[PDB]
Amino acid sequence: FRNNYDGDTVTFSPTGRLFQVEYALEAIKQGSVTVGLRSNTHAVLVALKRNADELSSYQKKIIKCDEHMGLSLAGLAPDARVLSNYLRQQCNYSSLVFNRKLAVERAGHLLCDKAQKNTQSYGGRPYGVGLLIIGYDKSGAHLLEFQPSGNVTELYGTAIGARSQGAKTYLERTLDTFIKIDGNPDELIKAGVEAISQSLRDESLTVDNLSIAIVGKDTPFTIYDGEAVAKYI
Amino acid sequence: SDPSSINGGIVVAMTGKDCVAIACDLRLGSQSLGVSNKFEKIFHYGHVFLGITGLATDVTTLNEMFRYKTNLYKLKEERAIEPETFTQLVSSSLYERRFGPYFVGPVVAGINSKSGKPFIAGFDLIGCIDEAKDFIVSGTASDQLFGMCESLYEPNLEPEDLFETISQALLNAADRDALSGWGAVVYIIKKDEVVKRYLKMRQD
Amino acid sequence: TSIMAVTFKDGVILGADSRTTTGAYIANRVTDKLTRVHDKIWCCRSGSAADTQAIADIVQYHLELYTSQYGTPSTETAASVFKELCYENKDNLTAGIIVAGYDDKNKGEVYTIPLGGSVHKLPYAIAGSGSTFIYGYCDKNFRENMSKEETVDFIKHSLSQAIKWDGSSGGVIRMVVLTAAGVERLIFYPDEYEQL
Amino acid sequence: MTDRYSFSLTTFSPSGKLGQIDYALTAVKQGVTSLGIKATNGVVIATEKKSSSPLAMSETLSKVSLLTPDIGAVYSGMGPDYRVLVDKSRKVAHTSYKRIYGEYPPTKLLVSEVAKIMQEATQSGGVRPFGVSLLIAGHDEFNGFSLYQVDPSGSYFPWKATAIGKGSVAAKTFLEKRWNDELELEDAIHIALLTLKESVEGEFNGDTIELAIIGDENPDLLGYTGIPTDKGPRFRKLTSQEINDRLEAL
Amino acid sequence: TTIVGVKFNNGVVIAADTRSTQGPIVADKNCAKLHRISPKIWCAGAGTAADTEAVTQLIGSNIELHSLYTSREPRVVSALQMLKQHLFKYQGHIGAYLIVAGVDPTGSHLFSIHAHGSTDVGYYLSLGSGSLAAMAVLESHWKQDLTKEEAIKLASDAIQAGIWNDLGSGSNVDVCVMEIGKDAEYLRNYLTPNVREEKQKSYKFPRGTTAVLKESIVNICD
Amino acid sequence: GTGYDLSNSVFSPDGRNFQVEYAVKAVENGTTSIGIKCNDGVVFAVEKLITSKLLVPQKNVKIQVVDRHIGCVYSGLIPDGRHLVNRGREEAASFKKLYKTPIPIPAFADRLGQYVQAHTLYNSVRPFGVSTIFGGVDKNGAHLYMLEPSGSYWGYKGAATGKGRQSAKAELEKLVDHHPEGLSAREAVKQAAKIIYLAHEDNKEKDFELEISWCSLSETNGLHKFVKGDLLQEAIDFAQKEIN
Amino acid sequence: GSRRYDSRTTIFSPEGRLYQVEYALESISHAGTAIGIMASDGIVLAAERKVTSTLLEQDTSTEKLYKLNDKIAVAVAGLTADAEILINTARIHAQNYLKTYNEDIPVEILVRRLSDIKQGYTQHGGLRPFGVSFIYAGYDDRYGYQLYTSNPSGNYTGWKAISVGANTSAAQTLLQMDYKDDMKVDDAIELALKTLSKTTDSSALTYDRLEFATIRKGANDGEVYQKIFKPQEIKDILVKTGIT
Amino acid sequence: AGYDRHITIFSPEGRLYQVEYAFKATNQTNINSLAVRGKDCTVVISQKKVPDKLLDPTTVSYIFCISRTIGMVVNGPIPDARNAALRAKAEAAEFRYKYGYDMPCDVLAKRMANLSQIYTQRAYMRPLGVILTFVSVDEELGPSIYKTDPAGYYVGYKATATGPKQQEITTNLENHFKKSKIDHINEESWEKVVEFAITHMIDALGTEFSKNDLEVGVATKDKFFTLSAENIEERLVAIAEQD
Ligand SMILES: */C1=C\C(=O)NCC[C@H](O)C[C@H](NC(=O)[C@@H](NC(=O)/C=C/C=C/CCCCCCC)[C@@H](C)O)C(=O)N[C@H]1C
Repeated sequence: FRNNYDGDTVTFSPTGRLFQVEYALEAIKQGSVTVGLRSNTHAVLVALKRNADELSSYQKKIIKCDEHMGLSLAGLAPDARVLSNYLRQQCNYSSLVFNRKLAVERAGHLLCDKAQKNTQSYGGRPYGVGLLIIGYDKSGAHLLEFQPSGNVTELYGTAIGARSQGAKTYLERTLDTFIKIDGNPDELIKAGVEAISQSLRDESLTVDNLSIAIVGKDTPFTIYDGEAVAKYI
Repeated sequence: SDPSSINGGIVVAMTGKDCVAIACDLRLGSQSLGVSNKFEKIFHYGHVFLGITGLATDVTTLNEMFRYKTNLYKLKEERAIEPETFTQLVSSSLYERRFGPYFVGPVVAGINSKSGKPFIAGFDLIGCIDEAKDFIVSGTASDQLFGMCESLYEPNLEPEDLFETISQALLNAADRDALSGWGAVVYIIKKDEVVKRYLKMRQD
Repeated sequence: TSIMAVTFKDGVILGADSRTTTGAYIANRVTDKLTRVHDKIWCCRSGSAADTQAIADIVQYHLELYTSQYGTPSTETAASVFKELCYENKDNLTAGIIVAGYDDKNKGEVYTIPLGGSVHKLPYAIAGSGSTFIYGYCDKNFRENMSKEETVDFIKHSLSQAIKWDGSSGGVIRMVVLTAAGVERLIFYPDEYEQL
Repeated sequence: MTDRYSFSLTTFSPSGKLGQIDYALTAVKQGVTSLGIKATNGVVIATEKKSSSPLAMSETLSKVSLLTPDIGAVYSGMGPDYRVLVDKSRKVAHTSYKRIYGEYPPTKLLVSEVAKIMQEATQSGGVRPFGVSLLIAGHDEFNGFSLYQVDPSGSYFPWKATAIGKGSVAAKTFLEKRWNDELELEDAIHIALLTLKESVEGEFNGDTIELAIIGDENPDLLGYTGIPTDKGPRFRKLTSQEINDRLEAL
Repeated sequence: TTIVGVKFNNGVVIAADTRSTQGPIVADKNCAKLHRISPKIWCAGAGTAADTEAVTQLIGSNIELHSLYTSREPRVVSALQMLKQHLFKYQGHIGAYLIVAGVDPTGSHLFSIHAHGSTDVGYYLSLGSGSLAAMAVLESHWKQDLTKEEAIKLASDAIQAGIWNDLGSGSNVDVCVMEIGKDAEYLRNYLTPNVREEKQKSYKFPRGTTAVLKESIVNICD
Repeated sequence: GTGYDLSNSVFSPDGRNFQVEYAVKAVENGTTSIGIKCNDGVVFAVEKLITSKLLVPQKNVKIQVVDRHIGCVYSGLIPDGRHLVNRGREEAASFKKLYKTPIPIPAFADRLGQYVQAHTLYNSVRPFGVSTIFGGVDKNGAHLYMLEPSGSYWGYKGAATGKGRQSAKAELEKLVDHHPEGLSAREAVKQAAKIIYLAHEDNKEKDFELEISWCSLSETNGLHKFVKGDLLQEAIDFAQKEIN
Repeated sequence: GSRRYDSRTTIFSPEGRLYQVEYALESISHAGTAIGIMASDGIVLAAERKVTSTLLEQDTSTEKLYKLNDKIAVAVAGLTADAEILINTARIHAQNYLKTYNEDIPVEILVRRLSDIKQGYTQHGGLRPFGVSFIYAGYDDRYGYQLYTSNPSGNYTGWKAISVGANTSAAQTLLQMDYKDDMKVDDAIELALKTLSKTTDSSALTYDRLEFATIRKGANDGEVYQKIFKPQEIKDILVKTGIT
Repeated sequence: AGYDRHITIFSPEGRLYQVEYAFKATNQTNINSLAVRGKDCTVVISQKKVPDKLLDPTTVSYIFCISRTIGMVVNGPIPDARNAALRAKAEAAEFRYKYGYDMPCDVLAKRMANLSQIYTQRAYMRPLGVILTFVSVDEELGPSIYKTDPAGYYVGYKATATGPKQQEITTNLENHFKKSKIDHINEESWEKVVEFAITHMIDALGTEFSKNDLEVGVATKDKFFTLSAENIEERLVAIAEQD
């Protein structure tokens, strides 16, 4: 069965599935957990940085795309680079040409279409990364979840990566609470760190292991690492 | 400035009784300066002859080109090309460069191996064909050659007479042209033999 | 050249002289500057003969294909294709085109495409070398919704004058009537319009 | 999109055969019979118009085509492949010869051109060979009359007479018997009609047989007069009537 | 050059002079300006000789291939569209001025194409340097419903108007008749009104007059 | 033999294109969406499954507009659907640019049709995993259409596709019979909200959000617009009522 | 994609061999035999016409001996059609060399270019190799008489005597048995005919099944001459060598 | 090796399976069609089966207007039908533009046929699952019927039929002509030829038709048009008042 229909993305299985795309999605589940959640004033990202040895470093999980937008990744780091870099150009094109900040909703549409192209033509390969994009534009704070399939969704919060379901449930539960954390970032960040620690198991989040990103009303998307995330662990 | 008048030289072809003649001068100069007195402008591919006046570099180029073409032609057609066909080849070869032509004035002469008929023809720089039954002229002293031929010439001359006539036309024409002269050669073609003679003329 | 198109109660009428000159020599004295691009969409050609003929032939091709696929094209559309060709190639074209067509819903319509390649929709429009001499006349005699006769007369007079003054015009005056009734060709000779 | 078949679809087998060229030839074998015979003053080529429905009008179709005013062709194999090859052949005779020398190519060379087309269809990327074989007949001033056969492989050879298609084997044998180097054109036409009769099952008349000859110049078929050297086409397809009249003296 | 076109009751006829030139020198005293596009579609051409010849052949070649493909006689409007579209493509750089005519399944036709690509249609036309001389004769004698003989006369005279009065024209008259039902008839050198008078003396030189320096035989056999 | 379902342009021995058929599987498995052609326009409705309370309400919009007078809604692989719309948008712009007149719904249909049909011709491309219902108002009326992954499309009075594809087709046929004289835009909206609620029973497991848009000559000026606020709540109730 | 039907005509076998080349050679092995014998005062080329008939026009035929230049010729073994594509590009290369340098192309130079072309199809392009092997027989003033051989692989080598096509092992042995350096052209001509006569798969060796060519320097001239024998010529020489 | 059944290359028997399987797809619509020649008009009849009630019957058709004078009827799936139609329309327009006269029905056929022959030889191009019937009243040939298939083959006919029950329709007409001895329907008006067409359709298929079970196209001198439900209804009644 599946063996005869997963040799490439230009083939449909008899049940209408695209395995190559599905295997890609797998790369994400194999990736380190990361969480995203927003209120009406701020949008936050919390990521668990993974490392190789104890002599190595903890690979970055969060990338800034512009002063009002950014994303965290789970999966093939090289692909996140390619995609976030493409998102940076699009943010840039909007500024230069229209002197307009690229809306998160639109960034999402752009991503979706770019991903899609790699799932209908011979020779390509789906992207093997998942992205959580936060940003503050003309219509407030936003959170998007990008999957290699091409599906981009707008949520109040979510998590992707290994053991992500733990955090996702916690958020799904805490919803009515955090969605109202307005005018207070430190609180939204805590609800963030808590939700993510709901997907821990192996260890406990440390200072050079945790990574936080925050964007909002009067807050330009900024990243926090090490000592900076101390006051939250 | 005018390409067809940098090097100089002239060519003339005539038809006689079961024979054709073609002659040219031997000058090759650069404006007023004479450089070579051995630059012949007549070539042949099989029994077909081709005279080429104009910008020397193009005169050389076209010769190398028609050698090349007539060669492959013989290899595929398994026979030597005829005057009539060669004319067509020359014409299309030239018009091929219609918008940046070779600055030359080709003259074709020969007897059709199959029909025994004499044949001569002239071309302008872009391939226009002129197939006369009497004579074709070309070169910096073409006006002179025209006056010389239109007078001297008469039909069915014998190989021995045609020689005198074409030599007189060439010589006296060249002597009124500062860019022609410095020697000359004359070819007399019959269905069996071809005689090449060099003429004695002024060297000024 | 003197050309014009006038709309009226029943539709529209196109008129033109028949002179095409190359210098002071009248190359053709019986020219037809009234070209058909569709059943009831025609045009008046001024400017380079080669340029307008080539543009016309292209528009006709496009409208024939437009039809096959989406049915009958509007007069406004035929004007658009003309305008597209004219504007996009403005630097290698010398064509002044008047587009007139008969619609059942819009009745008569006239579009003029001047040298720049811009488009102008009007009740009537004149163009060509001789058109300059009859600007004042036409402005003073045109009236909206005239009858076929009043219009065939407005055009016959206007063009007789243009031909009178402009040496680049002359020959016979040709007309084309476009209405629900169909397509009618008209011709008037010197002997007639000269003494008006 | 974009033809991603940039590799050969015809390759070598361990035995040393070229499958597709072989299979292609198989298709030629299956096709209707067609033959050719060279006389001393002409050549003739013929085949059978195997109508594919009594509702179809076999006149609206030519198995015997004109390549140049002095060269005709006929085949055996796949009709559509022949059709496009005839167009290509007529074009190449112009683009690669008449437009350069101002004269139509000589049989062998035009034949050589066609062969090249087929050969490439044997090695170029993403294509199958041509499923037909051609019997090309013509005449040129320096070579006289000739008859060549071109195979899907791209090979070709000259023949005094030959046949291809269904009953080729039988037909060939019959021809080897009747042919000689003293035949007049009419004789060959007769022999042709005879040879053809064997391969024909059903009806055999001017409406089921298609035959053409490369004989003398038909000035009457020129269309204009006033140019001595232009004498008219040598290629002439016979009419339904012309055929029957001979079928009686068969 | 002087070329003309005249339609008559059952066909069309085209004529031309036979003089070719470069500046004021006569290049060819008898060249052919009448071109065959197809058996019954002939084109007369003025302008740059090599261009009318070349453009004539090209379209001629394509019309033949087209004819063969469609299994239909060539149409004059086909030659007219292929010609004009070619000339227009070249912005006028191909100096061809042509009067194309002939008969086909749809009747008899007469057109003219200018180097820039515009085309005209009519019962009589002329192009070339003799253009005006000819047109003067046509505007003076053309009448509706001419017979094949009247048309040839008219055409022939119009060409003569050019030979005599135009310095760019001369020598002979070439005619081509295309009648609706018959084969087109090409009449090369229909008129030869300029035969040179016999020369006053023979210039045959006495052998040995020319001084030679060297001599030898040439090898042609490979 | 077999394996006639591994390459996208291959004909099976019975003349089918399995890859295309499999594409349809992707469709049938998607959310249900419908189109109702009223007397002077068309209405589009779609089912939006609430996979969780985390999805922001009224956000992830499905229905798309082409130009200003065309509406599109599809079932199946969403990304594939946007890709199709994006092509329609350029397809429309190209048409308007040269002909000035906004593209006729019929012409637009074939533009989409030829495009989709083209993805079933080569094995280097995959067929579209979506069936699309689209339409609008033009020079002569309103038109409703549905395009299949095979490239096939026809004009409809009513149309549906997706999971609840059969409940809907049943309901739509009822409307046709009980309105031989036509349905108004106002009515088509409510009648649409109901059909979605009913077709949602083949997915009754997950909760859902409704989405409707209409293009009516008298209601929207021949322009495409989403039904929001009040008129929407009203149709929501009209359905909630007849669902019980 | 298309990768499915790709034969990969350009890869190595685990034994470091090129399948296609190998197989193409296998093809050549069934081709008419061709021999090239190089004497002190000339070179001889002879080949056996594969498949003949009473009806085959032999005077107009040529399926193995082709003239490339005035001083170079080749005998072919393999696909005639393939051979021609290569034969023509060689004739051109010959002419270009002349046009550029104003000197006749050295035999080896022409051979190397032709062999490089073959080598190409062996390393890139996904195309099949040319099913052809050549025996080049030419003369130049830098090496005099030369005999070369090239095959599908793109390799070429020089020989005193050599054969290609069918029954090469048998032909080579017979040649290797009676070839002597001080040989003369007519000697070579005989050795040639005799060798074929013993390898022929046919009953007898008749003229109608042969092609013959010699590159000699007729003393009464001083220039090398190519002579491709006519049917009546092969027939004569056949009787003389004592094969009647 | 067994892929000689997936792309268009030869099988050992010298056959092209993909071409054959394409032919198979033509009968997919389960619709028959037929064309006959009048004295100076050409008529094409085709079944029309609009089963769904949600469909807008007016939009269903396998008859196309290629040009002012050429009509084409397609036997096969609609997406391939429309692809073929568009290509034909373009080829039509372009031919006019380049040669200055309307493309003749036979020529357009030959052009589409050659186009198909290509998909037969090129591996990346699949054939089209459709048979094309072109009709018109050529200014030189008169009433014409030319049909092309996925094989790249085409020819002209006195009349022809296509579809699942093609053979029944064929033998029917075959007999009619064996009888009449002439190659057309000796009728002046087209309505009578349309009626003849519909009649023999009924006789061969052994079925009665309503005004929504057919689709008719007519080609006359300088125009090809299709009939409306009513135009047919009126034509149907006429044959009724004869039986
Ligand atoms: C008709 C005569 C006529 O109509 N008008 C008179 C002038 C006419 O042009 C003369 C013409 N003469 C020739 O054609 C001659 N050859 C040439 O003129 C060649 C010109 C070449 C130009 C090449 C430079 C190209 C630069 C391109 C840059 C992009 C003679 C030798 O044939 C003539 O006689 N016309 C007759 C038919």
